Amino acid sequence: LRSLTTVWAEHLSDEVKRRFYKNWYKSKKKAFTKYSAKYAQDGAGIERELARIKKYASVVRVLVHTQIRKTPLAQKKAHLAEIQLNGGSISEKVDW
Amino acid sequence: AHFKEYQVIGRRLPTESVPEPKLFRMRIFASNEVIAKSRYWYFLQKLHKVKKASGEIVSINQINEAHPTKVKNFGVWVRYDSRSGTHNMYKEIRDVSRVAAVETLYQDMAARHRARFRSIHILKVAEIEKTADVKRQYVKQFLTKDLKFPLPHRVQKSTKTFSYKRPSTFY
Amino acid sequence: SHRKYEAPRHGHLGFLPRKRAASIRARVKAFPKDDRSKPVALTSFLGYK
Amino acid sequence: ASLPHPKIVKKHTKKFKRHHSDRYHRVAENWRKQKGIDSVVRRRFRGNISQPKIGYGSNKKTKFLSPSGHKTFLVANVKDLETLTMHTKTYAAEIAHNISAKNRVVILARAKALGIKVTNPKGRLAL
Amino acid sequence: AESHRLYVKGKHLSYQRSKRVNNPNVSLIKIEGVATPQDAQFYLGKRIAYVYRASKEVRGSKIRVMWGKVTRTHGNSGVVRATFRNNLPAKTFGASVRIFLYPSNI
Amino acid sequence: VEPVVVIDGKGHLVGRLASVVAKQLLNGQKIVVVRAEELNISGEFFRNKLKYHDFLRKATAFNKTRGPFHFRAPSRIFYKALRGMVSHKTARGKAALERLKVFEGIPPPYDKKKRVVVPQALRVLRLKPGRKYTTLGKLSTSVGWKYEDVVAKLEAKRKVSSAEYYAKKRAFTKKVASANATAAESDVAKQLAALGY
Amino acid sequence: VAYGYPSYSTIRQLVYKRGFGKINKQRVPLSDNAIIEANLGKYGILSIDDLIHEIITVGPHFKQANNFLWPFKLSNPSGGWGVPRKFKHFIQGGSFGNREEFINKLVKSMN
RNA sequence: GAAAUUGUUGAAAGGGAAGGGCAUUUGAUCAGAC
RNA sequence: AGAACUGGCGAUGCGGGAUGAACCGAACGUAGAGUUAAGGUGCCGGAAUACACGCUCAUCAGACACCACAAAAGGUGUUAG
RNA sequence: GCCCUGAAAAUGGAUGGCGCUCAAGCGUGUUACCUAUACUCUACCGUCAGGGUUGAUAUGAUGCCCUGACGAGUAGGCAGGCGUGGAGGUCAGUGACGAAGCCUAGACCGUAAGGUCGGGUCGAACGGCCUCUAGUGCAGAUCUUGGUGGUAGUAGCAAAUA
RNA sequence: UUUGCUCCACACAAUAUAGAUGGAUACGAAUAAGGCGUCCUUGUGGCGUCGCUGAACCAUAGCAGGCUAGCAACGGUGCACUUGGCGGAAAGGCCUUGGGUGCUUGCUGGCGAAUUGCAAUGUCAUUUUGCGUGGGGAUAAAUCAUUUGUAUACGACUUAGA
Repeated sequence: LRSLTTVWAEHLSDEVKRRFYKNWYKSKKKAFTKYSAKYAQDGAGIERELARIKKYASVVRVLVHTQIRKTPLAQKKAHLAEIQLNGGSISEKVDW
Repeated sequence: AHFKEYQVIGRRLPTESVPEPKLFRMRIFASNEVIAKSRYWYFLQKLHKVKKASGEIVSINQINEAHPTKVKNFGVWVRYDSRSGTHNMYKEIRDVSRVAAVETLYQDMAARHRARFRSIHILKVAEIEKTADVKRQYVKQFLTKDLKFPLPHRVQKSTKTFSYKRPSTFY
Repeated sequence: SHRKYEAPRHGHLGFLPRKRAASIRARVKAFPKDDRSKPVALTSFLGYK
Repeated sequence: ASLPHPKIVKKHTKKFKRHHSDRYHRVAENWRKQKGIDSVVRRRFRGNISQPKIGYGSNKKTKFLSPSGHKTFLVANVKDLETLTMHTKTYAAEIAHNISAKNRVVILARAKALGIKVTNPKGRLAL
Repeated sequence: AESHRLYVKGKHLSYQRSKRVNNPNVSLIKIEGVATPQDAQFYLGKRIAYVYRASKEVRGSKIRVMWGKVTRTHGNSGVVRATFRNNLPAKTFGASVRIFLYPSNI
Repeated sequence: VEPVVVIDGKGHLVGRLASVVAKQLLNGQKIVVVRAEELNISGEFFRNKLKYHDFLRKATAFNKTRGPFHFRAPSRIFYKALRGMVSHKTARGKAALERLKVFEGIPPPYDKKKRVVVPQALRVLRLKPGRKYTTLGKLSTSVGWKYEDVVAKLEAKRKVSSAEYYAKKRAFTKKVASANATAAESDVAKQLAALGY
Repeated sequence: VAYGYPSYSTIRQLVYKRGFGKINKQRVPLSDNAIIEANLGKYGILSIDDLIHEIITVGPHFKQANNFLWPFKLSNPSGGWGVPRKFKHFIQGGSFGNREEFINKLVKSMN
């Protein structure tokens, strides 16, 4: 199996984008800033890569990050992982 | 090698007491002249009180058979040595000439009983003049009326190493 | 010469090597098999001991 | 401008070096034949160095001839140089290493007067 | 036209050799379209060139040539022997060489 | 006479193909082998499965990682045979193996390029009829290959699009063949036929 | 050894190409009739063709004539030895022994 | 004011030694001859 | 372990037997050309995936003297007597 | 006859390997082809042998030349040469305008022992040739004396209260 | 950080070549059977033909391929644009609409070539990198140090800090 493509959400919180940094205190924080411009269009950009996962990609997984701020842990840096969807009709896996 | 049939005639050396010896003759299948003379001395010493030094060869004449085109069926008797004993045998070879029949026999013995040239005696080679006088099945098979058969699964030999279409074995 | 007495070996050879993990979060190397008849659902979750 | 000579063949151009001169420092590269009982060099096992022998002896018509075709004769003064006067096409003079700077000028000027080739007309030149 | 080739394609196989000893003085050449010693007899004595490039200009070019010729056949399958003025490097086993048509007997 | 030769490996003997290909690389020819999963080995499937298991028990006793590697892919099984017919430990031998690519199925661009066969390694010409043979795809699966189903799926798709290409090709070559027949029996064609064309 | 009965063509070619006379314990190419003349003229032998005559027809002076002829240095046969293994008898598929006329073919390939 | 041994600069090679032989490519350098 | 005759190794490389003091071929100045020995010719590896007649399928096949092993006894396996 | 049963040993593994099944296996036959320091021819080197040539000029008659054959080698024998310290003779030899020594992937000669040259450094002696003489040539002797490495910035520098 | 980075066009250099010298020219399946053409009642159908090698097919004439004229057809090809699809196994390529432009050896003419001297690869390919222009595009992190202990011999790991 090989990851054909990844489609991300328009808005990412701070605690999740801290995962992509070694020094968060030194940053313009520059995280998915040019990716957010992929949204703000009516139907142009995101739907193609979503349809790419529809036409191909017999396996669909979902990227989730923990709400580590709710726990008493002093980390502040969330944990990101893929959880595979095991529903049906991979097209509606992408829709879900 | 490829065999030739020679007749070899030899005799004991003449002497004052007994001149005009008996001039024994024997037919030999051999590759060349020197072997034909040798095999004559080999076999003659097995019958008579004679050897190469105590006798002479008078003549050698290669025998090539009358009809190199007519297909025969030969009955052949031999005497050969196995790893454990000496055994007699009788077979047929169906082919075009007498020498090619012997050339088949030597390969045939070498293939079935691992009998090399040294351990084989060819007793006599005769034509089976009458059909239905054949007693072995592998040569009796080809004597049927209007014999015909195909050659399925023909394999062409390619000159180039690469062929641009899958070969077909129709024939 | 053989061991005078038998004993099972110490430890399991399928958990080799006893090296440090590559990360603090262990990776899921197998997800449950999929039958495309049930509704869409996650198969795992993340929590803290 | 030497006397005509055939094509000069050497039959061997590598310098024969003693075994393991490449291996140990204390072993010089001056040739020494191996006298050891086990030696693979002495027994001529394949893949090893060759040893000097009379088969590599040069042709006598070309022996001692430099590529220019003259035989080297060492001269230390003018008197030595003049003994080659009738032998310019076979001998080229070569000034000895210890001849002083002012003496080499005298020999070189004399050599060109007599048409005698000099093999090293470059030593001890003030320029 | 598209084609300007006046030489027959060929490959440098190896040196003359036993299984443990080789002779770098003789090179083995395969000629395309030649499969018998009978056919290979036509190219005996032809001039063989090995053309290669280099980063240094020497006398007005960056292409150097190792000239040779075909001496005799080798084996039953149309391979021929060749000798060059300088022995071929042996880094060029499987490299391509040009078998020219001169000298000609046609 | 060819820059790159792509071989249809289906119906070939693995050892004779390995020998023919090994010579090609040592002579400077670039080779690509596709559809390794359909290669054949002479001998009943049980015989070839035991041979791999006897091969599978040879490993370095004190560290299995530095031991012999038992590659399970059909492409890798063919590669092992070819590596033994080449001096892979020298610089020239390493250069030869760079001129080789072995594939499972027919992947991209080689999917739109001509495939050849090597008749002296072909099974229908080499083996006597009735002799039992093994298929590398089946043998590889029994010893640990994981992608028999993946390759079969991708070849079902590939052959469908390939048949679509050929159906159009036959229609066009009929149209050209009709034109040549009409253009035949012309004075230009008569002179061509006189010269053998 | 391999030996047989040689014909005129074989012997004539040998002396013409590889015939040397023992001249004062020195191996001398014949290359002239006077060389044979000054050395075998006692017995009536005056030429290279006469010397071949005393060989093929074994004459009263064959012993001296043959002795004068230096032993012939031949090369290997041009077409090969004809057999895979030499050191069996000619009757046994090998090379050594009496090959009664086949020595002519063998020597000519050597000559 | 040698060698072993060492530093610096320059050049080159290096997938479990290195060193050697035959042959040549390449790079550097060079004598002769005109 | 001990002798007889001869040939060898010791004292000797070279081609071949993968590998080896003793086997086979052949004994050696430095080179060039040609031809061979013993051994070989799918690929490693120079050289015919030559030609011809047969035999063998082995759920431990077989694959070249010295030499690097296998016996008695058995088999409607298959072939020829 | 081939094949199979008989047929059990210890690290993983050996028709040399890959691999080979109307073979690339076994028996057999016929051709082609490959290649040894072997065989034929040629060149060149040396050794041995047999010969020619004092004739005037030109000096090596132990010289020049012609012909043929031959060439492995431990221990060992013999012969011809290279190098070192010193001595007799000679080059009316080299040299403070740079002797000797030392360094030099620069050149030349010799099969080699070695010899010669160029460049740098240096500062006071040294060679060619004919002979004489010996405390005359080193890779080793757990050789002798001196010197220097890897080990290696390593073992370590922790008993006796701070 | 004194004008840095990336992409596009040519401008010149350097660099290197496991080795262009017309085209890697696309069903699948069987081989004791198939490919193609045609017909019908669409089949495991009937009829006809083909193989017996790619020795094929295509391309292929012109200063290493020049400069001009006409004729016949409205085709062939290259090039930069443009319309619409298809292809995710490593898709990175395949097909297609329209217009423009160059050539066309489909046929018939005119001019040029010399001297590289009798051969000398007689230089026409693509790899990477650099320096220049002019035209767009965008304005980060990591490590050390401090810090935590879900870690720890030291490295390493995991946290935090405008």
